[PDB]
Amino acid sequence: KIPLTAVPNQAISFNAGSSYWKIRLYQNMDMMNADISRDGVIVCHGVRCFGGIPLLQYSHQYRPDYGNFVFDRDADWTLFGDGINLFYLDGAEFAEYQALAT
Amino acid sequence: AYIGLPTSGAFKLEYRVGPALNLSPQLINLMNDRAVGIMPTCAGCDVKVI
Amino acid sequence: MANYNYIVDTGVIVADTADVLSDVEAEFRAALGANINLAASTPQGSLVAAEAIARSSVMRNEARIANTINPNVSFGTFLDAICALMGIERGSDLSTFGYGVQVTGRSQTRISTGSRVQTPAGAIFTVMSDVTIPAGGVATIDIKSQEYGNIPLPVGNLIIIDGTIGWSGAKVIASTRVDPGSRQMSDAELKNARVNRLAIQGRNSTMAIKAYVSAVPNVTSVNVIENNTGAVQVVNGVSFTLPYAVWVCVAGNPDKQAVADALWAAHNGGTPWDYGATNNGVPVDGPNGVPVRDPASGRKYVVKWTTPIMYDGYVNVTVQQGSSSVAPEAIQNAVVNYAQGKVEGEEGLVVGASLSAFEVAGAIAREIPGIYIKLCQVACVAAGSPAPAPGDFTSEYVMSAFGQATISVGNVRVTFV
Amino acid sequence: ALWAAHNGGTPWDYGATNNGVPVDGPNGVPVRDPASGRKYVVKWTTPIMYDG
Amino acid sequence: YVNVTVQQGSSSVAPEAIQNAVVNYAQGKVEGEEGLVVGASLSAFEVAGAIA
Amino acid sequence: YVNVTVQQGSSSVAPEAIQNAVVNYAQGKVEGEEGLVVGASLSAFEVAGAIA
Repeated sequence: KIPLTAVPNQAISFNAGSSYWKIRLYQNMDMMNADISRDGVIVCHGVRCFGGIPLLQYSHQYRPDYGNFVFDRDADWTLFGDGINLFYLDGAEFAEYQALAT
Repeated sequence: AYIGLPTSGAFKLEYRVGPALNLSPQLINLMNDRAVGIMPTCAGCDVKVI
Repeated sequence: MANYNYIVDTGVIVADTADVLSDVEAEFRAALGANINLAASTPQGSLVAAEAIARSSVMRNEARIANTINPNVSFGTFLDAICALMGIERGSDLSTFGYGVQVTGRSQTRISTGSRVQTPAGAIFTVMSDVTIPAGGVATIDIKSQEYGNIPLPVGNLIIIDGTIGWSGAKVIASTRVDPGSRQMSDAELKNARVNRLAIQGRNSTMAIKAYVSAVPNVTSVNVIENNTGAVQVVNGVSFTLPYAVWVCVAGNPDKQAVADALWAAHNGGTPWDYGATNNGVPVDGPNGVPVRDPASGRKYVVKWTTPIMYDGYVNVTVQQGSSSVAPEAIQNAVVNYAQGKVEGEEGLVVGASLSAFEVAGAIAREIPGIYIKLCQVACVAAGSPAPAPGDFTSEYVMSAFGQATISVGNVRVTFV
Repeated sequence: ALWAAHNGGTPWDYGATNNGVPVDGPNGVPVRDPASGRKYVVKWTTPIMYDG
Repeated sequence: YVNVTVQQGSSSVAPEAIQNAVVNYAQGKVEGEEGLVVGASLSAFEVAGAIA
Repeated sequence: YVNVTVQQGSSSVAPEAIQNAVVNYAQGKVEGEEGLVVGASLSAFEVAGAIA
């Protein structure tokens, strides 16, 4: 579970799952958007945030053995720290969750 | 109205078209062939349109 | 010059308005003079503001629609991606009714948009203004406020906004009842419709048959095999050249037609069903399973299946009580529960599944330890036959694919040697 | 993968003596099935390596 | 001396796992069966039934 | 006069499209191609590349 705060545009850095991540969250028109980067190399730009579906879409991105991120509900920067969270799942349990998805 | 009960033979398929659709025979002519691939199909089968 | 290539291989980069505003100010300073006044009041400052707003707005608008044919997006475009397969929208109705009941005074008018309430406190509004006959009964038209599939409890209503000398908004069964669609599928259960459709489409005939016929209620087990030749590979299916063989086992099959509907839901468009050479399982009905024509605007078809041949097996046990007390009927119940398959890890005596006294002894061992088992032997015989002789018991019994075994409480006999 | 993408009765076929070398002699024995049955048939070949 | 003839089962059970089953029953580490003591009636039913 | 034999494959294209493409190639709309200047022999391989 990643710490967040109530600001319309921020960036949090952390070292989780034996990898170094940098994430960005910013409001764009109606929905949120996210920028994800690993090891200093950008991964993807502007992934829309939705409740229950993972942020990293593509196999060459999320893992041979890395993790992935899911928002429990739709993002709203006035609610962070109260009812809306961002969680990190390492490879084994993330693959288990993809199995559970269908 | 009567229907073609048997369609005798495994892996043989056809289709039946009414007058209400008023579908042009040009479409029927072009939708038989496999070089376009615009029709459901299954292995072993040959498909007609009428 | 201050332009950026914010569209790259990775995606779209959305800047912050401080940066674009600085770039626009630089552009206008280069246009006019390096010592210009750019504030809110001055006209060129208003031009700067207009230009910055336009640029940031267009960039954000492009960025929002960057990646859309992925099934994550929403709000219309996602609806098109859905209806490329199947999907409906709108569905925002309200249960407008007819034939109300109004008992009021004489020759008086009920003003429109009167408020009507019913027992769990839901608000309903009348539609058309109407007068009252001197007898004291007329009909109105109702509608709610929220666009929901509301259900009215059949009770006399209550008055929220009161007209003059007019009371008792009451029910009637003669009222036409309209069930409204209420915004059923907004954004996320469309994804679940996609998931279900993809899962349905993924399977083959064997997987689809197994899951679909397992989906009917009270079913126990289903064994499906495919001849793949005009010979005998596992069972003598030589009726047709390339049939599919279906055996369905059940504890009674409360719904005969349900299994036929399930079989119809899984048909492969090029294969027959008829199987067996009068030696396999006896089908429920000879020529056809008399289906229902088609749930989706279709005609009448036929489909065939068969059920396994029932059997019943006798088990003997010789046992020493040991150093504790064990009830015999308890042991018999344990064996029967193992036979039904209620113990986790073992599927049970399903269609085409043999039985051996080693498995019964294992069931006893798991269910009740602290017991010494001398000998356990098993036998089988066709359904209804009298008790066979002592010589008919064997260590293991092999069973045909269309055969199914049954064990009863009094069938088992124990000996406390 | 091959057994999971077919559904017909007997679509498997070795071509002839004029074809790519079969990978296995009689069959390919796809042991397990979703129905738990012990069905065993898979037939496929490999190409002929030419040179241009 | 114990011998058994087993089918392939439902899971990939290694043949080395079944050996450790009967050794515990002889040593009496299972819950319910006392073990191999004086006058212990070595039986195939008490053993091969308890391995499951 | 140029004649070309082509298989449509899975995405058929207009004959008029091919003729217009080759014709406006003949003057060299594409980068690096000067066209049918005086004394410049034309080759079917070059038209194949233009199609390519």
